[PDB]
Amino acid sequence: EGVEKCIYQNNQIDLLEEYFEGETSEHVVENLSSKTLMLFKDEKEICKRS
Amino acid sequence: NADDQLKQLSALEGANGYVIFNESGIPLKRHEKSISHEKAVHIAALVSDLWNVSKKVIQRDLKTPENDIEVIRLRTKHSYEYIITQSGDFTMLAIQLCGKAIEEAKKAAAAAAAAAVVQEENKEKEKK
Repeated sequence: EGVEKCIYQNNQIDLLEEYFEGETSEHVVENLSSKTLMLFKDEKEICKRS
Repeated sequence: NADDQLKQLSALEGANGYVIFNESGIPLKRHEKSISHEKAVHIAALVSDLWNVSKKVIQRDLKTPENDIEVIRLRTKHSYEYIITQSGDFTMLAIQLCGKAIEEAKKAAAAAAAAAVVQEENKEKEKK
């Protein structure tokens, strides 16, 4: 009877469950981005050269 | 009369097995699903060491006079639960599972039944 009483209290709610455990954010908006890595330019050329 | 309590313990949802221990440590009655006697001999030794250590520790280690542990519940990985209740000179261990565990057990039972049915069908085919 005492063992049965303990069984009923635990049965009502799991109490250890973690909502959305493990699964990550999944889709997450990403902004497209551009990063200049370096600039190459001629030095002291007459006028300018395209 | 005594037999009905074992049937009643099985009837309660989330209950896997029940083990009863004497003061000496002999296991009076254990569930059929769980191993009988070999598991009971191994479970009785562990619970007595735990129950005796906890009962002794509460009285002296916590420095509280006339304080006695009534129920010990150990929650482990998966669905295992092992409530321990001591009545008179007899202490018993009850193993119950969570809802998910119970569902898994039911699914396993269904699978076993399906396998048995398939075997029966195969036997019938062989007979034919």
